Amino acid sequence: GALYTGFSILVTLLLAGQATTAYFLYQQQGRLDKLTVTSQNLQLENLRMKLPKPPKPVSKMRMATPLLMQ
Amino acid sequence: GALYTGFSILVTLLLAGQATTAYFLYQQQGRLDKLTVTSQNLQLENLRMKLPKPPKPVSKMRMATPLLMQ
Amino acid sequence: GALYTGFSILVTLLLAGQATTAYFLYQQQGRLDKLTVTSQNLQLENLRMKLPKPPKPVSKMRMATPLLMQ
Amino acid sequence: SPEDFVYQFKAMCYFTNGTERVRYVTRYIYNREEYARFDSDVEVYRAVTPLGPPDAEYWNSQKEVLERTRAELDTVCRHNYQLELRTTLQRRVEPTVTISPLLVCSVTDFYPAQIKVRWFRNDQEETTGVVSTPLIRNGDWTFQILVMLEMTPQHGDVYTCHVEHPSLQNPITVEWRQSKMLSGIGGFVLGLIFLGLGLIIHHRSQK
Amino acid sequence: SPEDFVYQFKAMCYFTNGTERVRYVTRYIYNREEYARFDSDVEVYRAVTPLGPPDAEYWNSQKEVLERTRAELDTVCRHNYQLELRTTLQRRVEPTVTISPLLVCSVTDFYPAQIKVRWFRNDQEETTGVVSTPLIRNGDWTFQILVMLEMTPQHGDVYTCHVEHPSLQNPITVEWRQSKMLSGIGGFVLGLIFLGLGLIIHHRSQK
Amino acid sequence: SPEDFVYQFKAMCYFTNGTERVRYVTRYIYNREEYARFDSDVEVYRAVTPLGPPDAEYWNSQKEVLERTRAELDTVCRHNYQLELRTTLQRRVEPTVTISPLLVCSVTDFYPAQIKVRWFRNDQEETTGVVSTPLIRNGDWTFQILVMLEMTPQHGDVYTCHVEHPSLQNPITVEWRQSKMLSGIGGFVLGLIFLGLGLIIHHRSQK
Amino acid sequence: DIVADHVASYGVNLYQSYGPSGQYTHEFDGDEQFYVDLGRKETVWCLPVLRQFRFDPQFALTNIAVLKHNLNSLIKRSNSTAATNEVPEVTVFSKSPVTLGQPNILICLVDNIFPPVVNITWLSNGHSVTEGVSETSFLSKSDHSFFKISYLTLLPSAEESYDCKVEHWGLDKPLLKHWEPMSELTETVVCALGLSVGLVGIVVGTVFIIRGLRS
Amino acid sequence: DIVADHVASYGVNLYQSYGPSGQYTHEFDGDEQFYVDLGRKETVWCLPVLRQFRFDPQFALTNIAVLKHNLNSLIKRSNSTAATNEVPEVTVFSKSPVTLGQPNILICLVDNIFPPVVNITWLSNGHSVTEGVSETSFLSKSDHSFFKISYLTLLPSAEESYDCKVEHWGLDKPLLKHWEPMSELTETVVCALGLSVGLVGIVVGTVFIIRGLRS
Amino acid sequence: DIVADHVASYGVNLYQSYGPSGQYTHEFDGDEQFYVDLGRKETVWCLPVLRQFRFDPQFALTNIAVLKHNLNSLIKRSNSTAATNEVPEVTVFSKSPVTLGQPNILICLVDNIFPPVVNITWLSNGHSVTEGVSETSFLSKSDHSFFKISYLTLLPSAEESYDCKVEHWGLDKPLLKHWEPMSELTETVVCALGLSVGLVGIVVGTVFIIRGLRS
Repeated sequence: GALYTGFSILVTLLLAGQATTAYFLYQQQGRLDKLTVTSQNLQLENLRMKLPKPPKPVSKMRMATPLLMQ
Repeated sequence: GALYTGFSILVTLLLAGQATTAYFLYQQQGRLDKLTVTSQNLQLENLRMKLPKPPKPVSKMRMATPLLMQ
Repeated sequence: GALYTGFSILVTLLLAGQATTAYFLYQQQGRLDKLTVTSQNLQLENLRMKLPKPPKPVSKMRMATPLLMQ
Repeated sequence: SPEDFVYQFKAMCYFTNGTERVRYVTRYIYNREEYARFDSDVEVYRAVTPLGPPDAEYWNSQKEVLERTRAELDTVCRHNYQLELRTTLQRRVEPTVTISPLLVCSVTDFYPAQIKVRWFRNDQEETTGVVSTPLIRNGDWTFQILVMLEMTPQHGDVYTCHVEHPSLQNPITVEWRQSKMLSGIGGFVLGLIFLGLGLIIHHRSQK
Repeated sequence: SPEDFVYQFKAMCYFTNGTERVRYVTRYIYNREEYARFDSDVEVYRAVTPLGPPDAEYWNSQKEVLERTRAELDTVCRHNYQLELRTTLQRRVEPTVTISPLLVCSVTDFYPAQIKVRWFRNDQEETTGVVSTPLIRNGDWTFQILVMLEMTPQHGDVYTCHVEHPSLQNPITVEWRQSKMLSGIGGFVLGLIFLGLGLIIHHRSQK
Repeated sequence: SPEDFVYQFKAMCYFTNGTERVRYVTRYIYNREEYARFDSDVEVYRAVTPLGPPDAEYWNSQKEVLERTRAELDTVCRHNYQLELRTTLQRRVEPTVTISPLLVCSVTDFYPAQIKVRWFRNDQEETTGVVSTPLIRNGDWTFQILVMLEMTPQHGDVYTCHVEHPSLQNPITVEWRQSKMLSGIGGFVLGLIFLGLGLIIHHRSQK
Repeated sequence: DIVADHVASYGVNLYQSYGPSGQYTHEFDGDEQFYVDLGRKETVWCLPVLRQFRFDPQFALTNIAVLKHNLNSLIKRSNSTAATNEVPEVTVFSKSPVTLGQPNILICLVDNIFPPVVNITWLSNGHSVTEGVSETSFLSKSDHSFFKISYLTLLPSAEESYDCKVEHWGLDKPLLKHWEPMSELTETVVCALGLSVGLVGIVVGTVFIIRGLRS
Repeated sequence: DIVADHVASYGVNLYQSYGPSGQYTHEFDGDEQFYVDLGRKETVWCLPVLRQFRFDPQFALTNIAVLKHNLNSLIKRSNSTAATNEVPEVTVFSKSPVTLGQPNILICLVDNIFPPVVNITWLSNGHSVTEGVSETSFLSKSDHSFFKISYLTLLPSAEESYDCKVEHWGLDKPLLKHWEPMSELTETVVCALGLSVGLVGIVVGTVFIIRGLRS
Repeated sequence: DIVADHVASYGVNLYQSYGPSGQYTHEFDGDEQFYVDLGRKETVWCLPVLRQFRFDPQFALTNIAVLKHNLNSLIKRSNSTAATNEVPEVTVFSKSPVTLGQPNILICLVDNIFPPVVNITWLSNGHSVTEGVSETSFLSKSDHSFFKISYLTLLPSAEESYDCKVEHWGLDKPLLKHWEPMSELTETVVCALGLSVGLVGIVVGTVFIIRGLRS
């Protein structure tokens, strides 16, 4: 009876395929976790684009002036 | 014949594993749908960052002036 | 013996289910690849939002003036 | 603690109803002590503290200046209020409501400050215990308010937070309600044994 | 409908070829009625409507002013056109082409307005029926154009939209072409029965 | 190659230690040839090239101007340096370290330029071969530095790049270390055959 | 008429008695290069590559002051002939092909405007929209009329519709121009290939035994 | 006291001898409309819908110059009565409900400030934060005190905590106000439904044979 | 030479007869603090933390007017000695380690520039790039030469390459500096563990029966 021999190969191939689905499913969760961080870091930038900062007192820089060649 | 007994456990464990893959696959689709909305809301902001608005006529605010103490 | 008949249907349904998981898993990878490009194009905009450009020499535009009706 | 002297001046307009009634007060404060003030309902400078008569009579003596300040009720308060109608009084922001565990109903990011918040227990206004945090001014032309109420949990019981705001044409209501896994576990296992038994019965009946 | 009076003035430069030929016309319009105009090919103010002679002779009388306006052909048109070469005439934006179901070929976001669009039916220029929407000026220095053509669907037949633009060194061509599931269903099921039969034949031959 | 004449002027302040010692030099350059200079340690204009005496004596003759430039040591160098303490000298950016295959340790985006980078071979400072690319000034107030070292690969051997910077209270260290699939393949297949054999032995013992 | 390769209008000055209000724009090949906000005395460039140049806003104010004096001298000679109000033509179209989700800009083109007095607003299910709305200046024509464009940066939704409300003296009532933007078959198709590919793999596994059975 | 629907303060002028420093703000219903940076002579509007108006910064400088002269005449008459330093009240709360990951703005409200001299800084695990920090102007009260608000645009993290450091003359030492923001059960729940749904599908497959067995 | 902890150049003034053109920059420890656009009379700060200060642009214009007068007096005394053109040194490197996909900024450093006249452009497969390109001012050296830096905000692609085109009088022809940025093994490795872990689970299931068989 080789019918049970046939079923044996199918189950092993079926479980081998399930390993591939698990590996790629775990692989994609790395992208989503990385994409989530980038998306929310970009949201933070937007939030700061609409908020100014209270200015500090104005102090002028100083310079030097050259002279004239007679 | 305990060979068929062994195959029985493997199939049940195999289908139990497939439930876990389906649950996590459905779980990730929630993130992608949420990430898609955030990505396209951020794209909308960019679009508006490059478009000004036609100004309205200028009307000046009014103020009050204190007095001097003699 | 109909016990083996029952197991036959379960395996076929089990492999049919695995095809659905593979199809949706491949489907989601299209979204992630598309979302990755949009996320990194948005990151590029941010990068350019903080970099000015060295100005060119200033050349004035010219205009025409109407006349008075006496 | 270095010594410090603070002088502040405030020109305050009060708008009762529409432009029907307006009050105009200018306050001269010296270190949290207002000493000289103008009242539109008096139209004459007055003195609040003993540091006032030196400045109250002198400012009121100059008729040209006194008439100038009295006219500010129209050129300052009523001039600016027209612009307030188009931009600031026209500003309206829809509130957002979230419910989290007591049970706090957070209403955030709304303007203006007029709001009414109610708690419901299955179409019954739960007024037994409700503690309301006063209006919170975020500073960015927004407002907050927190309402919490004690709960007696029940199976199938729901709680809804009811809000209303001038910016909303229709009130906003938000509701709140392993157990699912456990419930399905008993049903499926019982169904799993339910079908298995029929195989023997069909086998026995056929045999 | 309140009464309204509109006065507009236009200083228009026309550039034929390069700076080889230039025309300069200044138009005085009173409620969509141009009455006085300057023509560089005449160099003399003229009158278009009966409201012109009062202003045509007076402006032409002042020789100092008349010479000033005649010199604007060089100090306005030719001065500005030099700056136009570096920035505006140098602007070029690559078009984008999409095909959707007739069959519309949308060419969007391109500048300048020179463009040629062709429809192909398997390397045959389908000129039987083609309806072109005129150039659309989006307002943001961009342009659009829509081309549609009727189709007679065929198995394996493809349609390509061919475009060309001054901004492009090489023309851009975009093509357009459950059925896959049904086709695989018949092949696999037939193959499924194809292998199953051989088991009995191998069993019968061995037996 | 059109002829071109370049004149440049530089007012340079040198700050040794804190404000303890300051030098002030103003340099007059004519086509990469400095001819007249001021030195705060001399307080007198000098001549560097033969094009100097015409300008050295004349500038030094005017006592009003000469005193003005000598006072710039305090009104320019010491005035600006106070503002430098709050903003520029206070700027500090934490470095980033990455290791890639020799073996290059890239330290990028840090300020100021003071930094020390070390390579380790299992808690042993590998000083045998180390080639350091000099400090690279990106231009955006940032800096780079690349350190590479030759390797003799070993099983289980690790390499760590050690950095330290004034902006960091604690030094930053970054380490570097199909094989996993092959290792698991042998273990699982051997375990797969390990369990299979016991079935026959249990079958034989029972029989 | 005049035929030329490129047309530039470096003197488009506008003034009217209704406000009183005016406008200053420069046009090259039918597009607006910049405009000078008369009230704020500022030059706003409409093209990024054109910000490198300089135009004095006070230059524009001098020109429009001349038009004001010219208009008063013309009202008397014309015996106060008021402007004949026209009927605007309103067209609404999308800047890019409408794909649900991708950002897009709506374009409402009001044509044949005279006098240059119009209110262009956007409606979303009956409520005014004041977010992402921008307009262009009154752009000139050859018949001495004007056309204006209003933009609405929107995110397309299959459940949301928009209208362009155009108010003008030449319309009896305000004009509204409207704009509006498989699962079962896909499920059946997906299942059809699923069972087919399932049987295809099953056959080969059974075939492998059958071929190996003879040996 | 005065009771009214809306209260506007169009003349809030401040000046003190410590700097010397001053401030100019306009308030409507307790919110700041704009402020005039005295040093830079610029008008910074605090509300986007209010940028369409114009206020001359030089107007503010004239008013504060009067307050300076007024103050010197009052110090003599008051015989140099220095300001009595007060004890600030510091409250820290989140602008929106705290969800880990979503952007949020911290709010530190310093109340009962007098004189208007205070240092509000943010601390993250003992180190100063100088990114995303913004503050409002000294906003007036009815007892002639002030309140100030500092914002900290933060990304909430369960491992990160923040403090609001408020330095004032009325505090003996600097004041700090603190702010701080299932897997096993879920794994057991997921496995419980997994084996249950696994057995449920197994039963029907076995039941289908059993029902078909009789026929 | 002078050795010091920090070096600041608060008077870097430039002028040349070719344009005529000039430049004003302030440098501290070799980095540019700001520059004054002479044509637009504006002070552009190169560091965000330095925008809080004020420098009058008219101050820079006064200094460069002196250099122009000084230069004319020096050309006569030098008997018109033209500048000796030098050979620039061009180096191209990435600001951050090159990871495909992440944003990065290219850096092209042109060194030993004299006179300060150079055209730095970017090429992508032979076509000029005018998007995301920025340059720094001519930064001074100790031998009285200059160096300039051009940035190209790019998204790295394995199929795309870039060049830095540097045109200067001292080069016979324009100089170009170039810059250019496992599946089978992974597939075999993934399959190898797949069948191994598949057999590992199969053995335990068979082992469980075998162990239970004896009892």
